[PDB]
Amino acid sequence: VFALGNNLGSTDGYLATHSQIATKTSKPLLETSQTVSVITREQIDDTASKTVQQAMRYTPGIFTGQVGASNRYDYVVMRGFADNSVDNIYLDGLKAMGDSGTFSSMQVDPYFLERIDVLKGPSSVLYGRSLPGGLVALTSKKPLYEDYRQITGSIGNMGQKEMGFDFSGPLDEEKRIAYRLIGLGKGSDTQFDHVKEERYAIAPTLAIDFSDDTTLTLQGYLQHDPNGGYHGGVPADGTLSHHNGRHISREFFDGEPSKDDFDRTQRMFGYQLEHRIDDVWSARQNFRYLDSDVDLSQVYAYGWSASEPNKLNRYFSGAREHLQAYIVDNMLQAEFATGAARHTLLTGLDYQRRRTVVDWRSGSASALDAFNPVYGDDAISYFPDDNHTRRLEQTGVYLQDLIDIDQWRFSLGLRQDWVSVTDKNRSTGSKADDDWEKFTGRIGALYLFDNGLAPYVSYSESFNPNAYSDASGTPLAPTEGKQWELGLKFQAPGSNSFYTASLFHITQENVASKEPQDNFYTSVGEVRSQGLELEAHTQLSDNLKLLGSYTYTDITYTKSLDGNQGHTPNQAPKHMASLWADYAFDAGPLSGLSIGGGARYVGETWADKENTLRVPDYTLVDARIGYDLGKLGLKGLDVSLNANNLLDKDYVASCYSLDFCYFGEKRNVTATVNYQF
Ligand SMILES: CCCCCCCCOCCOCCOCCOCCO
Ligand SMILES: CCCCCCCCO[C@@H]1O[C@H](CO)[C@@H](O)[C@H](O)[C@H]1O
Ligand SMILES: CCCCCCCCO[C@@H]1O[C@H](CO)[C@@H](O)[C@H](O)[C@H]1O
Ligand SMILES: [N+]
Ligand SMILES: [N+]
Ligand code: NA
Repeated sequence: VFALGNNLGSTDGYLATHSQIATKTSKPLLETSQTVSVITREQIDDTASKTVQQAMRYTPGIFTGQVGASNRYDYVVMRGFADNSVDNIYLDGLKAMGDSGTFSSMQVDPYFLERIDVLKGPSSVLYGRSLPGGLVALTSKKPLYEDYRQITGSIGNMGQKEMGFDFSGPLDEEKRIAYRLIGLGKGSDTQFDHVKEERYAIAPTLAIDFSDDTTLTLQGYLQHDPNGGYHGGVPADGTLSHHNGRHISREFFDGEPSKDDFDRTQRMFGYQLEHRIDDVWSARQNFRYLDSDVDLSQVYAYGWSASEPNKLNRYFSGAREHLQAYIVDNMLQAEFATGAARHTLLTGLDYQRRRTVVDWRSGSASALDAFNPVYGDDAISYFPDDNHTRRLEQTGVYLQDLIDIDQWRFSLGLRQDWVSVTDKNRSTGSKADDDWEKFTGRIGALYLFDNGLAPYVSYSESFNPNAYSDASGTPLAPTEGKQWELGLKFQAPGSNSFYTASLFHITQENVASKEPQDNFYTSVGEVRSQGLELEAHTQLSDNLKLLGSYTYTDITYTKSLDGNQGHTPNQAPKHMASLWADYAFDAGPLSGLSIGGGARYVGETWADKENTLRVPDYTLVDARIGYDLGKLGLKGLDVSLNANNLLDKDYVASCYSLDFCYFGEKRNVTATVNYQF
């Protein structure tokens, strides 16, 4: 049992029944007055999703192409909110604790995950600092109480290789103590020349039941990325149009080898303490400590040469970053009735503390020819170094009541945050400080008809520290999100099908804004995003599965001083849609055989804020083939073949600006062997 901080429920194929992402306590999706999606392990495997970001490509209201084919960082753009998207990720109920002002953003490998939950819209009432589009919660694999061993091996195009193991089971005869150990070695060249991706990782977990009332789970996670793939972009000039010839830049071009490093080491440890005091009272403590090192050397293009026509100007970023982060969450929950109302009453206290020590380097590099490049001119003319020590502290006190009365399901939430942010410039000695407090609230109401139909309304709020400063150096007031949401959910009792529609209106306040010829940013900007998301999980035939999604997003700068008032942010398609299907045969000569595939539509988008050039829309096809060799007398050994972007479309996924456009991933072919015993 133990609802507190756990999803529970069941999962079948691609469909989960319950989640805790919106409640911090197990609640059926059908009875939750928020838009929640769950991506199961199976879905992650079936679509051959290599990253958390790619796992999200069949979920509505999420755009997955912020830096195109890059896999260095997880960019999950929700309801159109691309800024600070890298900070959307929670792991096991706790913020990842990276610093989106630095290069020190963490990445969790999907191999270690049981599920991915997605919460749309402002959600600070239970989490604190966060973005107005929503948040993502990763649930790691946990120790199983029966023996489970799996070895996995994979090989594909682009020099893709991966090997992993996954071992779990009990350690005593009474099954009160259990362990899990997951390992991973993997690598890939990219579609990009002179680029490499490489990762090694291990995660030990240990669960100990003390009594019927207490479980303690201890977790470690150690990950080393000696190479971080590609994190570059090139001008719209030679990608969305020709440049100086029919010359268009290849989907394979680079910056400078011999000065191309990205080394990221992540060391996490934590525990989850679950104690039931009563059938009424339960308590939980989630704790995670993170220590990471990032080392970066990157020469990159910035515009065309004014001198040499088919050459790009290049610049250099270098970084040595050490991040230390503590997060704890303390929860107390009472479940009780007051006459005809059932209350699930949660009070909590959470604490985040982060310290980032950064040494930044910058300079100018040699110009490079975009078509037919000559490498080896790696001399840099360095600019003044920039060294900082960044600190962030957040203390939150929150209270929630989930009230069930008759068919009504109500949600009431209140939270108070104290945030302290420091920036010491170690090059100049100057120190910026800022302390403030924010209240946030949420009210939700849902009606559960006994046919499985649930309409609902929700009001929700968020805040996030402002990335920009008055430029007098103090940070600006934190941004604020406010959402009204109307939704409809449907599950047919008994059916493994689930349908939802979500209508949303989000306002983001205090966004930084300035006149183009102004020095000082000011916090008077405003962004509004409204739209509709439709999502369907359909089961038929006992062996045909289906996923469908449609998204409409109207996001606008409703208030700006920069001359882009009324405009639509770049990287925000008005329309997206997807569909996936998987057919298995369980009887006949084709037994143990699986076939699946799907398609993904991303509407046209703006290349630039100033809305002067469009990035073409695109439709991509994914396919898979699998076979359980168990049917041939090889028990627990099965084989998969995957292909994403099957038609191998060469396209620009998105652009950060007219100077930085990103190529989508080329065809990815993958073949995997899994062995249980
Ligand atoms: C009933 C009061 C509160 C509940 C509000 C939820 C209503 C959500 O509306 C969904 C209506 O859209 C259904 C679309 O079905 C066909 C697809 O067409 C959509 C293309 O624009
Ligand atoms: C679907 C119902 C929409 C109601 C129309 C909005 C009326 C004013 O909206 C108000 O906004 C305030 C701050 O954003 C909140 O504190 C209030 O709860 C809300 O009533
Ligand atoms: C998507 C269905 C919900 C209807 C949206 C209600 C209208 C927007 O909501 C209201 O808008 C006002 C002006 O933007 C704000 O001042 C209020 O805080 C906000 O509650
Ligand atoms: N930076
Ligand atoms: N620069
Ligand atoms: Na756009």
